[PDB]
Formats: sequence, structure tokens, C-alpha cells
Amino acid sequence: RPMNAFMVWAKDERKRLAQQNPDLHNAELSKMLGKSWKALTLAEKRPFVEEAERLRVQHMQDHP
Amino acid sequence: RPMNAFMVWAKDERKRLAQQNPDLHNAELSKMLGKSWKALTLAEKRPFVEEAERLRVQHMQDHP
Ligand SMILES: [Zn+2]
Ligand SMILES: [Zn+2]
Ligand SMILES: [Zn+2]
Ligand SMILES: [Zn+2]
Ligand SMILES: [Zn+2]
Ligand SMILES: [Zn+2]
Repeated sequence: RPMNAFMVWAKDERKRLAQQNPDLHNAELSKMLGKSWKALTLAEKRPFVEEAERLRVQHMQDHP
Repeated sequence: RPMNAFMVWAKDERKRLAQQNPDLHNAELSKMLGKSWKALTLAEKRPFVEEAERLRVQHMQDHP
């Protein structure tokens, strides 16, 4: 049940937005994140994509 | 074309939210405002309601 590329990338983007806008609702936070991720190119998402692949390998190996 | 009670009340509530959350989109800003206003009771909206009535009078008198 590891995080996918988006979750991996969002984890940091979320804190930066939430630890700055106490009034910014979570639902909207998720919506902004959803769209910013979409606007990104593969070249910009690549590292988050590789990290999700790394995490998936460890899970499938049962976390040695 | 004077502001109604909501606009009158929002004018201040908007600046306080926008001059604090550069990342908070306008569409969402309007949505939050729309709902907070709704949650308010007449007793809390009264002064903004009176101001809108004052403004309407001046307009109907053609702004003397
Ligand atoms: Zn909201
Ligand atoms: Zn790869
Ligand atoms: Zn696992
Ligand atoms: Zn938005
Ligand atoms: Zn009155
Ligand atoms: Zn007028």
C-alpha cells in the first residue's frame, strides 16, 4: 500500500501550503494539488515517479 | 448599483483572507465567503444589512 508518484510529490507540497494557509480548506488543498500535478510534465515528475517505483519494490519484497 | 449586505460585509473579509493567502484562489475565496455569510445569523448580519440599506437610499436619491 505504498504511496504513488503523486502522493510522494504531494507530501511536501501539501505541508508547504497547509503550514502557511490555516484558512485554506483541505478539500481545496487536494484540488489545487490535483491540478498542479496534472500540469507537470513527465520530466518534472520523474524523480517522484522513481521514488514511488522504489517504494513499490520494497513492499513487494515484504520490507526486508 | 450599490453593494448588497453580503458585498458590504465581504469587502473586509476578502482582504483579510487574500492579504494572507497568496495561493488561495479567488474562486475558492468567493466560495468560502459565500458559505460563511450563509452560516451567519441576522443579528450578526444586521449592521451590514443596515449599511446596504443606507447605500441604496443614497443611490435612489441620485447621490446628492
Ligand atoms: Zn472550501
Ligand atoms: Zn523507472
Ligand atoms: Zn508495504
Ligand atoms: Zn482552486
Ligand atoms: Zn433597517
Ligand atoms: Zn448609485
